[PDB]
Amino acid sequence: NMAEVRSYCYEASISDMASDSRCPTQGEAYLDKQSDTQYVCKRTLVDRGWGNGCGLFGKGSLVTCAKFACSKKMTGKSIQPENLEYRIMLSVHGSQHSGMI
Amino acid sequence: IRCIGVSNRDFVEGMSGGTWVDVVLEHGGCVTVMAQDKPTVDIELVTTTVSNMAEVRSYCYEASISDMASDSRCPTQGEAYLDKQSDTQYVCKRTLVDRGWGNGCGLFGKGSLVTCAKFACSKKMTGKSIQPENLEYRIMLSVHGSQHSGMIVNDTGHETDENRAKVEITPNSPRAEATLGGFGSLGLDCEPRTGLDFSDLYYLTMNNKHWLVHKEWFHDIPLPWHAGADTGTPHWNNKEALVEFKDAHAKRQTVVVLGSQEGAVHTALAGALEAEMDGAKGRLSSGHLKCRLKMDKLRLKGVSYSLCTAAFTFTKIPAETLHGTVTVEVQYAGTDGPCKVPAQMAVDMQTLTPVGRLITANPVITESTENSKMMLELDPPFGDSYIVIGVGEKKITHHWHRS
Amino acid sequence: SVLTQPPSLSASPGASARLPCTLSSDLNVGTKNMYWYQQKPGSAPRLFLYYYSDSDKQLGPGVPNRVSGSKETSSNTAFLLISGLQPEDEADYYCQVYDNSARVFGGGTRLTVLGQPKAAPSVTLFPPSSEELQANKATLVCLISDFYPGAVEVAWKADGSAVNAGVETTKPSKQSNNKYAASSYLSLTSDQWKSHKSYSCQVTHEGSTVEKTVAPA
Amino acid sequence: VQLVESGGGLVQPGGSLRLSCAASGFTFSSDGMSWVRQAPGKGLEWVSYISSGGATTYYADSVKGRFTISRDNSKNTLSLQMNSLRGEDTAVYYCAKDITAPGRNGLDSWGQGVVVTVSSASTKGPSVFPLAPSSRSTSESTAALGCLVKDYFPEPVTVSWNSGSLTSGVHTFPAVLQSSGLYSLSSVVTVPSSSLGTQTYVCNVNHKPSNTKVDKR
Repeated sequence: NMAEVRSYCYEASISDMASDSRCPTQGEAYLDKQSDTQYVCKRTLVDRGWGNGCGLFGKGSLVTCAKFACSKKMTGKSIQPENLEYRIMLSVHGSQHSGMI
Repeated sequence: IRCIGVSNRDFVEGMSGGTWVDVVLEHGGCVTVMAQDKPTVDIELVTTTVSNMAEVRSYCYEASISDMASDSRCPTQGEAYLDKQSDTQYVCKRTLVDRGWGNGCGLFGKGSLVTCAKFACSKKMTGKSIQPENLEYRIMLSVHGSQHSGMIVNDTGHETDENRAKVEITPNSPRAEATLGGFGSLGLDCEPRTGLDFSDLYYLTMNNKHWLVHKEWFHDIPLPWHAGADTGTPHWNNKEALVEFKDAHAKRQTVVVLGSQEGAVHTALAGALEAEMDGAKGRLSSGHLKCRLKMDKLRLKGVSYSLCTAAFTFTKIPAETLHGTVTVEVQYAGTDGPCKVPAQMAVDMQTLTPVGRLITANPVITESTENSKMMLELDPPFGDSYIVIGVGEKKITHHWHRS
Repeated sequence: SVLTQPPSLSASPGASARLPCTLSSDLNVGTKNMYWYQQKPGSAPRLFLYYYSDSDKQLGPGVPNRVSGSKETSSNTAFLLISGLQPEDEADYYCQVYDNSARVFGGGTRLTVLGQPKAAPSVTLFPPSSEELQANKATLVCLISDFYPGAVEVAWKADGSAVNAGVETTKPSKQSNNKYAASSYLSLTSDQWKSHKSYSCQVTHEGSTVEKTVAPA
Repeated sequence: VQLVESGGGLVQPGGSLRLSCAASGFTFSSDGMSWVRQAPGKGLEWVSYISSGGATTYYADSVKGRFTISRDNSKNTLSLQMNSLRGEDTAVYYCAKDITAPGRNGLDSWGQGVVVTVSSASTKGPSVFPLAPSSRSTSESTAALGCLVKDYFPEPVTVSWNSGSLTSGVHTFPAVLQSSGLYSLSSVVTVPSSSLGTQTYVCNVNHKPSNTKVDKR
């Protein structure tokens, strides 16, 4: 009676890695795919200053994303209770010879 | 002029009179050395590379099977046999299966069954030696005084720039000395004993990544292995670690690979210090470089300049760093250049005496005409101060807060 | 953040149209969602194409298959592509990007499907008369007519050095014989008008400049 | 999908207008909305955005502190409050769905827009100045003369020449809209150069909204 319940991915592929960075006091970093369902992202605060081509010495906002693709997946499905099926075999002696084993 | 803005900064002051300074060099942190008469160099360890590592042992973490075959024998007819059961490339297993008139044999008992399969590795890891005597540290040096903002990230043309220097240190050559053009020369003698921890620590390469691994744990990795480097179809040992024989009927037994152990080892290496390479040079990320440097022949550049005459103007307000030190950048509206930049401390009235030390000693400009920019850095005293730049008229004064 | 498009482009039916949109180095074209909007005269803009890549796209409602998009990272440029051009595709087209609460539109490309072979602009330039010079004003009018695709740049000059004051030019306007016309105006004073020996109107159309001059004499 | 704007008209500098848009054909309360303006003859520029629930609003730097965007999800109406209006704000204002999708945004549907005119005058007559030839132009006697119609408020202006007698070679051009809120216009005739000393040129300007008639020599 097998109804699929939930599937897990155990091997994946990554593609289209990109990052967007912001100087301090210029707000939050932004990528157009950061709100995409198929993309995985992470925001962080990096050190920025004159070495990085920025006017002030402070914590800059950095977001990076990439597209996630599942390569191989496993599936957990439902066992409907009260929906089993046993199979039994019965064999009778006397007339039979062991070719019937 | 590097290191300005680095979180792990060390403002160690040098002993006045003769160049006798010791510094601990961390891999994520740079150190500003400041001398009584000198340029106040910035120095940083950028790369520590291990060279010419020899392969110790290789492990297979995902494999493939081919030529699966089985041979069976009835009870009391001896041992089963396949021609490839003694082959170095095949994995095998002998068992005792139940046999009887249902399986086409005369007696009821345990029959011999053997099953073999050719082993082939698909992806392999490799652990290599280190040998402390074969290290290579790379050190960058840049001096203060006359370097603009654009010289905070720049490494091209430093052989000609007197201000930057590149130095390489080896165990066979602990002493080194950098050429600094018109600034003279700076010597450097340096040796740790923690390149890695004392006669241990193989170098492990797998899955296009390179990590660092202890000896005993690497020796007891329960995966197929062969000792030396690569040779045509190397002979694997303990191949049963990645193949398993199951559910032996009479005359046939199934065999399967376990699957990739990438995630298994990656979770197992969680916790140690590791670092990457490209290419054929093992770049590590760890410090503890105990150095001792002499700036005896490290001469100056600008004692003979005159004071500024024109006006200054802030392009960036004084900004405090993590360590209480402050950087300031100004414009210079004069053709008086080249000349010395008048910088002074807190006191600012009739007959006043500067309190606090300047890190960018002897600030000068090299550009004459007309509106040049220049960077300088000050460590104001425990207290509070006014930064006064300029002289007499058209001075620039700013109050500060060493909070 | 600046989006740069050419002011005008033209082609014949059956063509593969190619409309660029340069992204300033502020952003990077490869990571941008591209929204193209089509606006025909007398109507509102309509969403023409959404494009992130060949695998992430959507044509506007009622927009044929011939419309496509692309990018090139080397020049930081986005492209709108129209295979097999048709007269109905003649319109104004604007690229657009989102950037952290900012919606940035390009200058807009005016695409012209040719149906009336290329025609050069006909210009005539006027000086100030006597009635207006009395009461101290002096305005020169430059009038341009009968030119194919409706995009001309006008440049004003006086004694050789480009003028940058008192200039207002009408937008191109479709005239009787399905061609375009416009007019540029140079407003000066009476002494400003006499100060220079000669003024000149320079109308440029498809890399070819026509030049008319006037003298106070 | 239907986006119908209203609430526009003529306002004077420092005044205020309040635009309204009724939406239908889709679940209005589930989509973000935006206003977009387009000045006469120029491109598009975003004005303001509001989210589906109304918690987040964004404004262009040229509009910040002066405009306010509102929603009534029960009535399916989008509002744009404009205060302290200046002459820059004269444009057509478009209401548009500013959607949010998985990894996708855009102005999917637009209204046809409403006209907003900011100007200080309400009725003003023009000042007419002639455009004498004063240059020969040597194109087989193509002397060209005209008249400038400067700074008038209500757009309708009709120009004749010599009381309708002169019709060949007449070219009256569409008017301009300057940032001051007024219109300017000119009309020109091509005339044989041999008749400049025989034929008197007279231009007949009619501006009914101010009930003014000018005949300029």
